[PDB]
Amino acid sequence: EAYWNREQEKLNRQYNPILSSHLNYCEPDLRVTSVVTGFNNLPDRFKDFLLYLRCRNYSLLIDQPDKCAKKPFLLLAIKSLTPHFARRQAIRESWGQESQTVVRVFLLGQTPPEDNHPDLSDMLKFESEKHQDILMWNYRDTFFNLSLKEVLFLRWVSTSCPDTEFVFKGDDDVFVNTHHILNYLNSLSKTKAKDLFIGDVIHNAGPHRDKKLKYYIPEVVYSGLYPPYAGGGGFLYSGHLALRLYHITDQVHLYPIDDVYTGMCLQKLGLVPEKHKGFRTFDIEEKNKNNICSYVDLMLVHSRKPQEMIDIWSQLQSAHLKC
Amino acid sequence: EAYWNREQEKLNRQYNSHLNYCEPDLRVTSVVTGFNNLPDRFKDFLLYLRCRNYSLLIDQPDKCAKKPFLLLAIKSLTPHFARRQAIRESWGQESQTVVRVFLLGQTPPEDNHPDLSDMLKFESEKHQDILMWNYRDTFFNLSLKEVLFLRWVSTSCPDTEFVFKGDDDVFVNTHHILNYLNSLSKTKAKDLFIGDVIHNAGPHRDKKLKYYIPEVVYSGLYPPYAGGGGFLYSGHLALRLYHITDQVHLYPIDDVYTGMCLQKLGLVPEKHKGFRTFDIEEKNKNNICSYVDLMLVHSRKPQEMIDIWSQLQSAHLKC
Ligand SMILES: *[C@@H]1O[C@H](CO)[C@@H](O[C@@H]2O[C@H](CO)[C@@H](O)[C@H](O)[C@H]2NC(C)=O)[C@H](O)[C@H]1NC(C)=O
Ligand SMILES: *[C@@H]1O[C@H](CO)[C@@H](O[C@@H]2O[C@H](CO)[C@@H](O)[C@H](O)[C@H]2NC(C)=O)[C@H](O)[C@H]1NC(C)=O
Ligand SMILES: *[C@@H]1O[C@H](CO)[C@@H](O[C@@H]2O[C@H](CO)[C@@H](O)[C@H](O)[C@H]2NC(C)=O)[C@H](O)[C@H]1NC(C)=O
Ligand SMILES: *[C@@H]1O[C@H](CO)[C@@H](O[C@@H]2O[C@H](CO)[C@@H](O)[C@H](O)[C@H]2NC(C)=O)[C@H](O)[C@H]1NC(C)=O
Ligand SMILES: C[C@H](NC(=O)c1ccc2[nH]c(=O)n([C@H](C)C(C)(C)C)c2c1)c1ccc(Br)cn1
Ligand SMILES: C[C@H](NC(=O)c1ccc2[nH]c(=O)n([C@H](C)C(C)(C)C)c2c1)c1ccc(Br)cn1
Repeated sequence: EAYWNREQEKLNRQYNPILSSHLNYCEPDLRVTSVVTGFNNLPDRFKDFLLYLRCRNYSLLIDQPDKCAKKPFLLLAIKSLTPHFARRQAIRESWGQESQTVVRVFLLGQTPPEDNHPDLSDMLKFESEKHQDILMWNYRDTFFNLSLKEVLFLRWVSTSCPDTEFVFKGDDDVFVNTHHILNYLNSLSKTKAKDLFIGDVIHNAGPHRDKKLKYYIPEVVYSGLYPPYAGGGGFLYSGHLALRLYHITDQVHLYPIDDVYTGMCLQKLGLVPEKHKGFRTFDIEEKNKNNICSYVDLMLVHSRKPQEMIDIWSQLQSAHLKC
Repeated sequence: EAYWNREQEKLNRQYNSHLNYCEPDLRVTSVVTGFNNLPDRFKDFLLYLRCRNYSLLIDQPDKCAKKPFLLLAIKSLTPHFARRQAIRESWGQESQTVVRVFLLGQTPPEDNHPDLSDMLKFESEKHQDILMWNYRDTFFNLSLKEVLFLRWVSTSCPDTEFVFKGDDDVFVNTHHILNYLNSLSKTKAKDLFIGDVIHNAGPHRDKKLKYYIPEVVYSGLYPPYAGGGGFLYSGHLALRLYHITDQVHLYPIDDVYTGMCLQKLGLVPEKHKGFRTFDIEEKNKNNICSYVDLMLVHSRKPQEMIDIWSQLQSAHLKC
């Protein structure tokens, strides 16, 4: 009934013999206009999504292929948009500092002028030259194309960083305690460090049908419920699981919600994402965030301004005293 | 009883070193009842109220060589590269001459801001429209941004017929601006000050509101003042405005401060139809022709500014 479910099951047939072009088809799949009931009255983001669902062979316009010239213990992969210079620089100065080696990339798509974005291209290459932590692909960086950002990143991992022990993918408006990250990565059996995937996992969740919510998905697009999935701003996982994640992506259609898509891929691998206390997608204790020790035990809080990130990191450096 | 009113009436005595006294006025900790429980922005504002002699770190003094018809002065903060660029590309295009300045203070590292200095340098060189002074660009220091701007107008752009000062997140129909500037009797082009004037307004006493002003600090009601992200006025009135700044104590709300200067010159700000401080026809903003007659709309994102300007360019053929 729902278009995505019907297309995914068609994909399931060709990958699963016991049930007996979606990857590089980059002209509009016009059949959607006649097969999706109500196509021309959907929001534009749904139209472009359905029209170009079967295109994912996009290329890197800016790469740092040497970012992993030393087997990293932690790859920091931060989603960002072109104009977010303040968010990126505060991460660079605070928790996203490179260092058990820690390495940092920012994952960007394109904000092109035909879509009326301001031309910030020359300041980005200037930023890319100085800091050399910018990965940009040649696809339109939009809300419903974030599954592309995830698949293209996992491809980059498998091509240019397959060694990294662990990976963190997150937003550029979240504070993460990377010191307490490296400490969690070591209360870690060499067994659990194999299939690691933790975040704020949401279960039994379903698509929102309110036309005016941001995570709205109409019934002509998706039916049923969502798999378990770690949402809310960032998750942590092992590199071994990242390589397996990339190779399964070909067997799952892109979904407009990037975190739901990552859960759909994990479930296809036979995995359940592990919830964790320290993933505070909904901020910290009753507006009492001005004590630094509440940040010493968590892994990330959402959300923080650039100024806030630097100040928290600055105070965290002395928190081994005051606590 | 209110600290600002008492100090201003004291100022309303000398005119019948309140501008360069840049050490912490400790007397406010004794006279302001409840000083040490006020929010930090009030403590800082009251401590340094009599300090306003700040200097330009970045200037474009050759900006006004050619007698400009309209000076576009846009308040901005250091991290707002996208907002400024979209303005450059759209309604803030230079061109009856139009010139552009962005007005910035400092977002220094001591206050935990990211270091964006080298990119602001890179940006200033390539676009030469950044005016930066050496004061902390904070909310309650915005009256400082205005006074320092008028000082720059006096020192470096005294010729310009008219000036527009506004926020970096408003859309401004510049073509329709230059059209109000024609239905202008050469009398009105002298004392012009138009905007979304608000009368009978008063301080908000709610401690959690953003324009909250406690009783210990200000009592009474505000003068008429143009608010809401932009106003338009003549250069002749700009130079008279700067000269009177020396005779009004800075106020934590910049728009209110400009009205207090207006009233002391015996002027009432001229409310105008086209200053859409609270947007347009609830949600039917999807028609370019609602933008043909207005002067500005608050608020719009960088993408929305470029896209409206782009459609406006052919709105003479379609509305
Ligand atoms: C992804 O793969 C498709 C298919 O290989 C590419 O589409 C080609 O586009 C060129 C450009 O005009 C056409 O001449 C070819 O006919 C297309 N390919 C085929 C096999 O028909 C596409 O360019 C690739 N990359 C992207 C970013 O879409
Ligand atoms: C996801 O990104 C792709 C690539 O940037 C978008 O596809 C382009 O869409 C435009 C129309 O907006 C077409 O004219 C181009 O031919 C498409 N390019 C390719 C390579 O397919 C797509 O629209 C984006 N999807 C969403 C939902 O934003
Ligand atoms: C405003 O002007 C006063 C007076 O010129 C400045 O005060 C001087 O500051 C320097 C630098 O710290 C001192 O060495 C002098 O002794 C000060 N003189 C007096 C009379 O106090 C003040 O610094 C200026 N403010 C700003 C922001 O530039
Ligand atoms: C307005 O800007 C001035 C200048 O940046 C601020 O004054 C400084 O405040 C710091 C912190 O208290 C002092 O250490 C400096 O000595 C002050 N400098 C001068 C020249 O006075 C002032 O705090 C700002 N006001 C507000 C309300 O933010
Ligand atoms: C205006 C808003 N845009 C996004 O949400 C968006 C778009 C592209 C992005 N590329 C990317 O990396 N991110 C990350 C999440 C962050 C952390 C960098 C922000 C992106 C977010 C929106 C769009 C549609 C709807 Br409906 C409702 N709101
Ligand atoms: C976080 C927020 N900051 C501001 O509102 C602010 C500060 C300095 C500014 N310098 C300047 O030009 N602007 C223009 C208006 C714009 C158009 C650039 C935004 C400034 C705004 C805030 C909210 C509530 C409280 Br209480 C205190 N602060």
